[PDB]
Amino acid sequence: SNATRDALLKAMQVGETSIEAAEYMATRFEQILTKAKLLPECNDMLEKIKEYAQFVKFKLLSSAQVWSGQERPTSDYQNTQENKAEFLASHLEGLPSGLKLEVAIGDDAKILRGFSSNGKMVEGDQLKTMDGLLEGWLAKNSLAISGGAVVKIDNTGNQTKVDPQEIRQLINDSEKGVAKYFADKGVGMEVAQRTYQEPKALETKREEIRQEIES
Repeated sequence: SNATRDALLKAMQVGETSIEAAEYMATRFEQILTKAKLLPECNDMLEKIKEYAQFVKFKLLSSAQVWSGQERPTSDYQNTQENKAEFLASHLEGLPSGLKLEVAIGDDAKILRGFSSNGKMVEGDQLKTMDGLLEGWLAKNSLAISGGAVVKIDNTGNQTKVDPQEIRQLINDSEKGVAKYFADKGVGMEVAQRTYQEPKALETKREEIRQEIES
C-alpha cells in the first residue's frame, strides 16, 4: 500500500464529486505522478483520466439536473407545453450567457441531457425555463421522455418506440432542431450532441484506471 496509490485513488474519488473537481482531476493526477516521477511511464493512465473526467462531467451534469417532464401524462400535451413555453419565453430575463445543451441519444433510445452555462451547471428557475423549452420542442415534434428514453406519443397518448438516428438528426436540423426552437423562443444557445454512454461503459473505464493505479 504505497502512498502514491492512495493519493491517485483519492484524486479519482474527489474528481467524481463535482464538475469542478472533475475538471481538475487530470491536473491533480499529473501533480501526483510527477511528484513520484511516474511519467512518462504512466502517460496512458493520465490520458484515460482526462477522458474519464469528460465522461464524469457529463454524468454529473445530467444526473444532478433531474428531469421533471410528463412521462405518461398526455391528453392535450402539445398545446399546453407550447403555451407554457410562450410564457417561459417572456420571462426570459435572468438567463446566463454561453448557454449549451449537451444531449446524447443511445441506440436503445435512451436519452441524457445537460444544460450548462460557460461550463457551469444551470440550476433553479433558469434550469426550469430551459427544461420547459426542451419539453415544448419535444411536444411540438410529438416526443416525450419516458423511462429515460425518447418515445413517440400519439394524440390519445399511445407510447411508441422511436428511431435513435432519426431523433439525432432531428435535434441538429436547421428548421426543426432544438437550437432553432430555442432561438425562435428568444434564447440563444448551442446544441452539442455527444455519444451515449451506458453505465457499464463508464464502469469499464473506471475499472481500467483503478486497476492501473493498483498495479
